Amino acid sequence: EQSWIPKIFKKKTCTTFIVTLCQCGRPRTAHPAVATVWDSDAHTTEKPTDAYGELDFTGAGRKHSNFLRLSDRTDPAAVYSLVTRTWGFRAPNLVVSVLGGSGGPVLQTWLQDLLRRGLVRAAQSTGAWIVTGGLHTGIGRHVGVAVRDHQMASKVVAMGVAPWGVVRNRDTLINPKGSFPARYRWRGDPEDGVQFPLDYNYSAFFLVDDGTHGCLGGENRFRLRLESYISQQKTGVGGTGIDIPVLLLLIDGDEKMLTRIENATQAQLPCLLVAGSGGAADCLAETLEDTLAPGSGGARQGEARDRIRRFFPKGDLEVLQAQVERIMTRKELLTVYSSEDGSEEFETIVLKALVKACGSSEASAYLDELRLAVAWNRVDIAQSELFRGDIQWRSFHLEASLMDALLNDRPEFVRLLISHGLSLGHFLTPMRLAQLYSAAPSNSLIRNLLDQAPPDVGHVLRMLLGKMAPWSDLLLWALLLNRAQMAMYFWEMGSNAVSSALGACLLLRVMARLEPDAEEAARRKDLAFKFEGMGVDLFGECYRSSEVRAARLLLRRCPLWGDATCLQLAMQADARAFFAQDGVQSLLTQKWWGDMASTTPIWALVLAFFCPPLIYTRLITFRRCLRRWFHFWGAPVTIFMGNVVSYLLFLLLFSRVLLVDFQPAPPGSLELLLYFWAFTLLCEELRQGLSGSLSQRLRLYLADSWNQCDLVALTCFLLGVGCRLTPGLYHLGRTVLCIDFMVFTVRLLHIFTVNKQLGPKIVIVSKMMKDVFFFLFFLGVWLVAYGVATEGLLRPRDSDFPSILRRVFYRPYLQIFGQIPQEDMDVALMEHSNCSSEPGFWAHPPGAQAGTCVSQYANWLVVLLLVIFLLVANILLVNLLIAMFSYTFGKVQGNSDLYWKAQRYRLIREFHSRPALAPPFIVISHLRLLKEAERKLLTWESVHKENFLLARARDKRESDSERLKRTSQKVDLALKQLGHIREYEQRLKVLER
Ligand SMILES: [Ca+2]
Ligand SMILES: [Ca+2]
Repeated sequence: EQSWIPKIFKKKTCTTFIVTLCQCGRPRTAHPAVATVWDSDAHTTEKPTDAYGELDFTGAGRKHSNFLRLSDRTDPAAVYSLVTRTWGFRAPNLVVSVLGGSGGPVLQTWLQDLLRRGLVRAAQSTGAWIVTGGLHTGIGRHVGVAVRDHQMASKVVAMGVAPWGVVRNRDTLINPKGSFPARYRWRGDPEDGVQFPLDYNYSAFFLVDDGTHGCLGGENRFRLRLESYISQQKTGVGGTGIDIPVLLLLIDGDEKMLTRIENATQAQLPCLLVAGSGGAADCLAETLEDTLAPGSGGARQGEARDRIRRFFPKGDLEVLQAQVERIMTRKELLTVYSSEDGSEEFETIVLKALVKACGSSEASAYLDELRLAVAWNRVDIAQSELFRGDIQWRSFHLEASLMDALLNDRPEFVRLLISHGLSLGHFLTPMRLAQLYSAAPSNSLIRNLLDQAPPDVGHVLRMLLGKMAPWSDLLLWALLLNRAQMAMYFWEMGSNAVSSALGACLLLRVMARLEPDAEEAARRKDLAFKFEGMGVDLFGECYRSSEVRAARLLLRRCPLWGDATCLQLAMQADARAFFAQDGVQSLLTQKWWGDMASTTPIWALVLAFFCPPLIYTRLITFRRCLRRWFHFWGAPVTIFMGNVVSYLLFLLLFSRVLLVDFQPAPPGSLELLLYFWAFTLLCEELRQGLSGSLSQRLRLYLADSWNQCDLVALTCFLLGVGCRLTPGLYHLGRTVLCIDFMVFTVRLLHIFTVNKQLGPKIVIVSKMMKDVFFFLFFLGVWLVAYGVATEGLLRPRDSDFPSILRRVFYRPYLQIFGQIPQEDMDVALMEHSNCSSEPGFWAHPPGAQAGTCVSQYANWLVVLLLVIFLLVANILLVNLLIAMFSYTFGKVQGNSDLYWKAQRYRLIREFHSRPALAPPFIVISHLRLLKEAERKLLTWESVHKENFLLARARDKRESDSERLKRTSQKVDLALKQLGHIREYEQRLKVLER
């Protein structure tokens, strides 16, 4: 699989001998028989490489480390092609060449923290490369341990170049046919100062061969050539890609490092220097700090720095000064990274260095910098540098960046790119949308839905909602992928803003209910709440602007979201806060009163209902006569009042029949009328269920508690009729009909839900069930204990299971409500008599169900138990229940009010489609049963949304915190200008004298 590797690469040997010890490092005794000044290329022999393979470090590791030995005189193009194609390494978006000596086995804690936190994280984020020394020493060791720490805390392709000869255990790497299995003794016990082990954190190794036993600086030429070639290469895909930025990071160093950085600046490579690193690196930082310092008093400052910031050797020599001057001749390329007391953030510094290194008006040269800015989450640097207006951009130049920002969840970046005159409509294509949807994160819920379902999002939406403009598509994609800021921005640019917000809330809630992550669902619910709040604010502003237009058209309309009104969307989403606002409540009241004025008094309505001619007077404010009659009798409130009156009459008839007319004889006229009335009620309930996708509407109808109560009442009535008509089940029928009448009477509580001050009371009463159950359980346990103890102590002689159960449960239960049979428990209140032959003394209670006679061995204990039971039950439990009720009532007032306001719409919709006749007469009604304006309204809504967003932005900018930020920036700019003025004044004073 590596046949061409020995052919396209070469290895260098010592060949000639140039002295007992050569400059080549190989002794004359072990020297080729072919044996002034040694020459790297003239005194060497080229041979095929015999050290390539994949290293597998013993112990922990990835079992994959491509190692290659190549001669110094090799074109970097072949090496780069080998890495990109044969080894499968992806084209890097960035190459960072960390350089320096870093004398000392350990480095500063702040420096190591900066390395690990900035460089490795940035490389992981952008998929960069880190090219360092391929040895376990100094900066190579530091970057290796930083990469290891980052890896174990989560990959990063951190390569390494090392000279051939300074590598320990080079004997095990030789296999001409391939070293794919390779064991390396990196943990070797012997230690030496000339050969170093290879780090186990590097993905690849390039062993530069120069025909020496091992030295330093022999890989510098190949390193620089590789960096320069990579700097002039595209990110794969041939010429369709963009250039690969290359940056050099220098930490400490020596004269060799100074020559390296000078050559790199000559080769037009951006460089980055860290302040505080040490010698040979802080010298450049101090020189940049001086900047255009005057020669007078600064000419000797160079020698001063060379003597204080560098070692005494070569400090007096001016060759170092010449190198410094050559470096400063091209100071534009390189920059200095201020420590800033451990900033641990240098992505902005890298972006600034890269943007200042190019210096070209063409936008093609800044594509790599824009991609790096998009990969990171900093937008101020990109806007200030790339989008300063000097660079002329284009839609096709920004399309790839927009795609990358969308895929990588960069909301500020997509906002900025769209803001810069980008045609979104022409940008979006079906293939791009398919890519966006395929960019789902791993095995997410949306990914599962896509797999179950060419995006084919219509099927997913139909299966989620029920199935009963690029901005909309982008909003749907963001909601499906759960991107909060993306969804917010897309909604801000939408057309049907209120409907979009309500549908977004519905979709987020229904997907959170379906999401098994148990943590992403919380974020979905939070985003749904945010969208609901935005919709509430927007609709409130629209209603305050024009009540009629908003209330009429904006809600009662069918958009393209689901072909359902906004009220229906809110009801499905259970957006209680949407119904809580005053505009929605006013619209609901207007619909509830129909064609009648919402200010019509209740007594006037009752008088009109009981006096039909009264509707043709000034009492009620709204052919003409028939129209008025149908308007009055079709209003939902009148339907509700008629239904209430009919239900009261039905209950009265039921009570009359059950109490008087219910006889074992065949049913009379009134009983038949009651049967017909119940049949009509059943027909009405069936109509409600069937017309409330048969299964979906049926289960929606069954979801209401009142509908369940009606169904169970009708079932009980049917069972009662069946038992009554049975020849031998009259009593059972009567009993079950009594229970059914109780259920029908309990059904009457639905009336109070209409009243504004009573519905929340009903909701709170419904919520009191937890406290009720707790009290019931505690009371049941205490009753069981006390009853069993008292029954055991008394020892009544009845000993009958029904009587035992009575004396254990029923009597102590009645003792709670003041029914205390003292004469049945206290022996002192009952006469003594002989009843049983059992030993002891017995007394005869006067009660009928208290037993024939009870024991009187320890009756003071019975009295004490009675006292304790009375205390506990009648005081402690009752007061605890009262306290719990008070606490619950105080706690859930607002939630109950919101729930009532939400269900008010459901009630109004239920009574909007009910037949206009009463249930007794509903049989005949059942038998009879069986553009420019839209665009103007949307423009008005969009204008109001824009005004709301502008007002919110103005409020945010006018806040105290933002004002403090702005004044701090102003003070900083003033200080900078004052420093410039001080320098100018000093220069002018120097020149004048
Ligand atoms: Ca560039
Ligand atoms: Ca019903």
